[PDB]
Amino acid sequence: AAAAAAAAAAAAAVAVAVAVAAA
Amino acid sequence: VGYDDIGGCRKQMAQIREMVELPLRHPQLFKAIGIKPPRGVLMYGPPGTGKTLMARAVANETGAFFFLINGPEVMSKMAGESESNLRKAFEEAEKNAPAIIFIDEIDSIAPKRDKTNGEVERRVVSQLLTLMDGMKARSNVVVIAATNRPNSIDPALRRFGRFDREVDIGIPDATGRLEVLRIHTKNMKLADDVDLEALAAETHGYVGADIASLCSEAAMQQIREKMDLIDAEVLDSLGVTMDNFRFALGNSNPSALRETVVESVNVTWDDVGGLDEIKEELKETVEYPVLHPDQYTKFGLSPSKGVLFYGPPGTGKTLLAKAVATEVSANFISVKGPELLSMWYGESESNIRDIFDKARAAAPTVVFLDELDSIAKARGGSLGDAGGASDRVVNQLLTEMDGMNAKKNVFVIGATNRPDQIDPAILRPGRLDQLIYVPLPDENARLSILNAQLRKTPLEPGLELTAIAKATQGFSGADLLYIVQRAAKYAIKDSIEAHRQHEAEDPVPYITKEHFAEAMKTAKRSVSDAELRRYEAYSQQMKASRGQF
Amino acid sequence: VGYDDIGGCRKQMAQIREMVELPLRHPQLFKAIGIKPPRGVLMYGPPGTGKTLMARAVANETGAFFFLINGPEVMSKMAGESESNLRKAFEEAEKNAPAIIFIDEIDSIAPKRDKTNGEVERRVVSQLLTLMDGMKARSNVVVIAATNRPNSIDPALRRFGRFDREVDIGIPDATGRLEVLRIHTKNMKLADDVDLEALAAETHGYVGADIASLCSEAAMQQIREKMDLIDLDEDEIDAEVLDSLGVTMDNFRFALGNSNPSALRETVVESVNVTWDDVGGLDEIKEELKETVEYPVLHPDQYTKFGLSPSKGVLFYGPPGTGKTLLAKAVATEVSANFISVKGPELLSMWYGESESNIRDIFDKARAAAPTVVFLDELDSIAKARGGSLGDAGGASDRVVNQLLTEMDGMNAKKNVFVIGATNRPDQIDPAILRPGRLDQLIYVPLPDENARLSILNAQLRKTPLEPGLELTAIAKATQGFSGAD
Amino acid sequence: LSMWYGESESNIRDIFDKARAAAPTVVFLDELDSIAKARGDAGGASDRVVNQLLTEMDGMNAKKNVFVIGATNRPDQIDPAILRPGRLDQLIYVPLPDENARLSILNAQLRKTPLEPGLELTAIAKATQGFSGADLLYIVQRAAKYAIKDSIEAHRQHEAEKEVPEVDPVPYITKEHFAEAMKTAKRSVSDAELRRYEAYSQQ
Amino acid sequence: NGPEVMSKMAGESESNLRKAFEEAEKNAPAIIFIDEIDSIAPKRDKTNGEVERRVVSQLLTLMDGMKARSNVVVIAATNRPNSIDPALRRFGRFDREVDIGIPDATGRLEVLRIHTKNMKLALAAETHGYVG
Amino acid sequence: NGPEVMSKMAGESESNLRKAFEEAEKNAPAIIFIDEIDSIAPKRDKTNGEVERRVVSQLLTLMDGMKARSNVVVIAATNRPNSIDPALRRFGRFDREVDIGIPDATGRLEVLRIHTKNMKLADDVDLEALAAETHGYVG
Amino acid sequence: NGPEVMSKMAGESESNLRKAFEEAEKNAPAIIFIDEIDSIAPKRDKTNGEVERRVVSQLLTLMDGMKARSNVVVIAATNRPNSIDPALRRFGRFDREVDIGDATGRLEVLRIHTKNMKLADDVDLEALAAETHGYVG
Amino acid sequence: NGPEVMSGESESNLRKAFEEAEKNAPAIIFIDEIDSIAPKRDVERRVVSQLLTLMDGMKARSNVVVIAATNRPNSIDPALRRFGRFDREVDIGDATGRLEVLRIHTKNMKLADDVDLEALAAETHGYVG
Ligand SMILES: [Mg+2]
Ligand SMILES: [Mg+2]
Ligand SMILES: [Mg+2]
Ligand SMILES: [Mg+2]
Repeated sequence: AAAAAAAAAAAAAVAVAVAVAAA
Repeated sequence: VGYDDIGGCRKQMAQIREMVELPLRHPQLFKAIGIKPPRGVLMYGPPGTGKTLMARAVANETGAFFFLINGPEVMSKMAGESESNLRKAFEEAEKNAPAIIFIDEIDSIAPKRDKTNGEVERRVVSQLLTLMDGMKARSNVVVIAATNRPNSIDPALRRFGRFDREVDIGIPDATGRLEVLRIHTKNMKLADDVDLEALAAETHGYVGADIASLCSEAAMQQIREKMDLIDAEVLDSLGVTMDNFRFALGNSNPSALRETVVESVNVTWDDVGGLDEIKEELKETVEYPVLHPDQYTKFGLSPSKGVLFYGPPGTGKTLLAKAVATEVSANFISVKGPELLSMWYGESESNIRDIFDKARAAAPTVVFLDELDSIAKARGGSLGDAGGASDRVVNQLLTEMDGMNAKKNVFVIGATNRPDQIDPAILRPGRLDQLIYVPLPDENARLSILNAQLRKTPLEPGLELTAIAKATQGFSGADLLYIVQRAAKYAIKDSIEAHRQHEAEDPVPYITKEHFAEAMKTAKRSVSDAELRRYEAYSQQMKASRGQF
Repeated sequence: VGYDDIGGCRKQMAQIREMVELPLRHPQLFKAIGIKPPRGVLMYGPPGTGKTLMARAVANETGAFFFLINGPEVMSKMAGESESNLRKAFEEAEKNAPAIIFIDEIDSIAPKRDKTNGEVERRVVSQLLTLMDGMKARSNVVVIAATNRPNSIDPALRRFGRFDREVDIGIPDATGRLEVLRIHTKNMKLADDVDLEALAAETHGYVGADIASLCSEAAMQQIREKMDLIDLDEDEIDAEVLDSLGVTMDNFRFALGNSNPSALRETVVESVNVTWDDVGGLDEIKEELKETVEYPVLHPDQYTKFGLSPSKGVLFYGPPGTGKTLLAKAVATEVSANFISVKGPELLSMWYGESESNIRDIFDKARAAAPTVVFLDELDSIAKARGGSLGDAGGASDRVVNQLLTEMDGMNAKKNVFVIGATNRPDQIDPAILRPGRLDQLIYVPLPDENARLSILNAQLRKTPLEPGLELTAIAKATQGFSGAD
Repeated sequence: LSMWYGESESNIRDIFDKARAAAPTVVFLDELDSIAKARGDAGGASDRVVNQLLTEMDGMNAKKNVFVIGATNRPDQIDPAILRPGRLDQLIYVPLPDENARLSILNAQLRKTPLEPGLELTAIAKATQGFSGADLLYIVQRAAKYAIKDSIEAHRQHEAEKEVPEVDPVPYITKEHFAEAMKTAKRSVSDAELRRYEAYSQQ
Repeated sequence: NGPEVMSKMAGESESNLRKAFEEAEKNAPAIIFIDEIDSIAPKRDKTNGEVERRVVSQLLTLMDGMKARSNVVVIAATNRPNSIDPALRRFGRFDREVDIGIPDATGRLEVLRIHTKNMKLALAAETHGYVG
Repeated sequence: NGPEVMSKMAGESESNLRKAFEEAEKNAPAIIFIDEIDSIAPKRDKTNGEVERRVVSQLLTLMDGMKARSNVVVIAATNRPNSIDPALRRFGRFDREVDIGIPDATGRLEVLRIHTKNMKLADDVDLEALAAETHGYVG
Repeated sequence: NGPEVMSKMAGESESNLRKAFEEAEKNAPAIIFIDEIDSIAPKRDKTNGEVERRVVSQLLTLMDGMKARSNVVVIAATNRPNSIDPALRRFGRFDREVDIGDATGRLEVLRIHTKNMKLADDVDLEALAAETHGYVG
Repeated sequence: NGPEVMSGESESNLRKAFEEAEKNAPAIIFIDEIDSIAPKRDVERRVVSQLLTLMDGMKARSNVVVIAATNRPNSIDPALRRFGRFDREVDIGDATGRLEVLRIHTKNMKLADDVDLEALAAETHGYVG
């Protein structure tokens, strides 16, 4: 007989950065 | 258990009762009219409202067969065992007799089928779909389901023929809370001093099991009270008292807001010296909608909710917020200025949504925006930004405070010493409508605040605070606090040096007038004249905007 | 290990003892009053407070059946087997006797079920939710849980019936610290000159798992001393020395001066060596600072008898090179409160909102291990006047200074945290942070006078050989406007 | 909007698919200054969302009858790509509501509110010469609150002599409630903030 | 039924599908109706298994192997038409699709009449988005 | 080793740690040595992915829980200690954090003398002088 | 290859690197050329994905540790050598750094690239070595 | 074709196809819809690396060429567009060919007696294939 198996590895996220303006 | 045990819901109980009884008690009428009713029902709502309790009541009162399916009990390791389990369950339910199928925590078996990535769960949900409708799908067996996240179900499973009717077991009102209290106090012996109607009126956000928790706490206090003194003499004459219920109410909070419980702070309206008119204004702003609903709807107008404190720093805005938090029946949600921001994308708006959803769920509620200029500032001013995350946040606040909402009782209190930096879209009526200026105290206010801070301190009998109030001219509340602190510190220094001198081989039971006199030398005006001029100009500009009146 | 080995939290101990023992010891009371007791507890607090220790004590003392569930112990490869393990655990607990279920580190198998995306965690969480509170839920079994962060738990589990009440096992106090020290020094061989009340006083932010570390370090120092004095004894240690080991006060003092609270291990400052005699002049400021930092900590009783809360903040301003940072070092060296030092632009980050997160973290570390002195060197960077800049870097400076504003004085719990500020341009600090309640007293440090200059010269020349005939008064007269740096 | 990659645009796809399925529909986008931002760095996910909205709006024809309603407070930060012809042509300006408009708003808000028969609302309109609808809501709410205060004090007094009929002396909103309520009305738009809208309309 | 084609024994699902389709073909020019093709069309990327590979490949081989004399046709019903394996959509297996769209007002009246023709009666202009 | 404990399937990192500790404590007093503990002990509250949190919790439970250990010693090695869960840097798990940093002139001289014990040098080479010129050279 | 071995699965890229090193050490003394390490060495501070840090740690453990390498050498390649772990630029892992950036070399490359074809008799390579002054090779 | 290469067997399929085309004769391989196999790279990485090391490993005695068709010209690897594999691309940017396609398709039916396919080729403008 056969059998199943579960697997959950990872995902992908998004970050936000701040910049500085010298006019 | 039975239908008498369930309380706080009438329409939903009626719907479930009719859909479960008429199909299996008066079927001749259904063929006489011609059309069968809905065959599946989905109970949804916040946790701890009575879903599984309702299912147990249906299983108890109804004489039909009952089959219960917990969330993940269906699926096992062997290939095709999950679908085999569902097929076996449905076949045994249909074969023996008319039966009620109840699947507990359906959201653990029916993902949306578009965001899921597994294989077995997709086959399971397709098996459920094809088993509920189709050729030889279902014959004289009704299906029940319970969930806490209705949006986490594939829409294909929520159509007519699978789950036709959705019943919303929501938060009870005051009458529902009273009914639940009466139900849960039916077995315990109770003293005569109780006033259940006022107690229910005080539990301003409790739901279902929370009331039971309150009752259990109020009971436990008595057992721990009538045990220090130790027989049948104690086993009888228990008599749960009203003070026990008040104590248990004082500690417990609604389960929804258990995440964001504010740390305990103790102040009182007597503590907030001065600002008497503003205090009374806040009382009548916050208490009238909650304490007098019927007359409010008599006029047919909604309440006015928003309020903003603005003024020089160290004048008592946060102190007023603390007083409202500690001495008002409504629930309190303390939110800092930048505490809600997050590094990720869109998480700040998610946190804001969660906070406001928690607030309006357990209404009435008060949300205190501390230093509102941190997260609600002018739009488009920032040239170099982080993708305009702040602009999106202020837009989210704008939509959430006044938009496509249910107009539930949720009051927002904003405190900021900088009012010109707030965008005009927030200062509009409907979000933060009344702007309260909290100016520098006057002489009588200075005496009042000085007494309020010194209400706990022991002073000389001949000491008078009138001279201190008169001497200070441009001072604020924090400066008078500093004067008091300096006097107390010098008194402590005198006490410790006298104690050392005595121990060399209550000398200072009070704080002398000399201590205040020589602690006032270092006193200073915290608020310079520039800020006073700026705030006065802001107030005069606000008044000047109005005209022809 | 019994119930007489968990000291520091008597209230929480009795609170758990109530529902774990009384409904089994005297079941008549609850049937007499008509209501069942709670059957769910969630123990939370910072790591190293006694949660697992209390679970061990409950297991050893109660006669009921005990079942231990580790957090990630349940996972299996096949789909639907973790829940099978949970079923086996709960069915055994219900089938055998009135049992107690202890779930250690429950935050790893109970997320919010809404932010996570894996299928197995959602399904196991639903299984637990149904097992604790569903149809025919539970028969006389009490469930105990322990976690280091309670906010990362499913709200559906933090409800009556599932987790009835949450006990807060937090940082002990002087009495609790003394109790822990007494408990941990009851089986070891102490000397006759050891006293614990002073030792429990001088230890400030120790969470109770650090007291055992202190005792072990003292024992290790004792053995090291007695193995340095005696030969290494490779073959077999002589029995006579074992008859007398003892532990003197000096061992405990040395170990105390080395160890630090586990909560402040990340922010440990390098050991600089300055003393009150190293800083010349500024005698009035030195005594004022010493009292302002010592009176609230050692003598709280008088402050509560006067019904007023102690003063916290203090700012130093003046020309550069006068002793502000030197005073900070002197405070950090031989003062008893914990010290957290940050440079000016040190808590800034590239990410959006992370600077405020860092401020929150450092102030939480300061409030946890109170009393604590937070030194902000060069305040002008992190607390610049807000709204002045017509341009902006996204308005981050305004948000960070606002966070500072409402973290030093806002909707928070008053506690003994003192903030020392040091700047050389006070005019460009926002007035909102200079008011009393945040930075109470603003101290000026002028250029030294003749006597101050002489004292400074003597303070710098403590360990310098000089001619017997050298006189420093002429040096003091010659300068007439110098600073300590000159 | 969501942190994960793709989920955001997937949500736009799902909402517009649901909207198109139940055709005809009216998709109301309130506060467009969060989606339709100027393109002008944060990963560019905002650009991806805007591109998804534009590509998912181009599949609109006479069939499927999907009418999109926009609503913004600051129209200058709306990306011109949405404003160009053939995408969303018609744009309409809502101004501050003349004296007849002021009377209409006042009468429309007091429809289900008992009022004095001998009360005229033209005076209030003539007095407020720069107000907005939100201000009218606030003024009527203040009047209602003062009426509620009078009712509650009257009931308290009634109980006072009862200890030692009509629920309150006057359920109607008396004139004096208005006449005293006028001391807290603030005009919430500045003429400077209106000049920019006037310039935009001229544009 | 899509999710009913698997079995307990190792590879016995393949025999089940084979015997089902051969019985459907050999008997007569029958009609076969396949439920929830989306359950057997996850785009080939989100599978990460072996039973799906064998059963889908068997279905492809058997669908391709259809003689003209069979005179048997299959009718598919998918609620997610964009989530279909393009390998199944190629010409010679599944070439003609039908966009079952939303009915008009007249269609809504027709369905209303159809459903109400079996009840004791004592709408198609306000009902707009209703479907089926 | 750090990354060598986790595997493709869900629930083997914890199983691997369980088997490792069980083997270590099965027979004799044992020493455990974890290379690059920072690779399998990330600071919670700042990392995503549930497997990382679960393996961290399993490590915490293994090293200090009910019936924590029986005569077993654990050693770790890292370059970034601050990027470790504070629950791991507590007494009973990691109680003595020794700082093996850069040597001084005497230590560098010792390192030079030990490394040149098998290599054949010339009589004119002096180690005492050579060690002094090096300042930052470590190991 | 850099991008080839990196994957989204948890505990697979590390397994790939371990399998590669085991294969290299199994047969005979060999040369491992791992190209574009800068894509799989983000300095462990500027990165946010845990897989990158995990593979970095796996590389460090493979190159140095208990019985790390037994008669096998590794070669790397990158365009920006700065964006690599300081732990990787240590002795025992990448102890040698080689700068591979002229007219004579360009002429030699021209000669060796036209060795297998008879071009002509009047083609002068000096103009080619002088005109193609910006060719990498 | 593009997505017909998957089922570690995509690399075996690529090696099988290349060794089959190299073993028989100097021939031509047609790889239609390369945008599924090459996802522009910024098991897909493994199959792109396999196609790179298999396209590069063709010597003079192989004498095989490859032809590849695509729809969009931007989602292709520059490592696939590097010198050595794909450098000579054509830009295929009418009524006569439309008449040819018409005469190819409709010549296998009992058509009519009064048809002029020139008008059907002229009035049809944008159809293809
Ligand atoms: Mg339930
Ligand atoms: Mg405040
Ligand atoms: Mg523990
Ligand atoms: Mg300095």
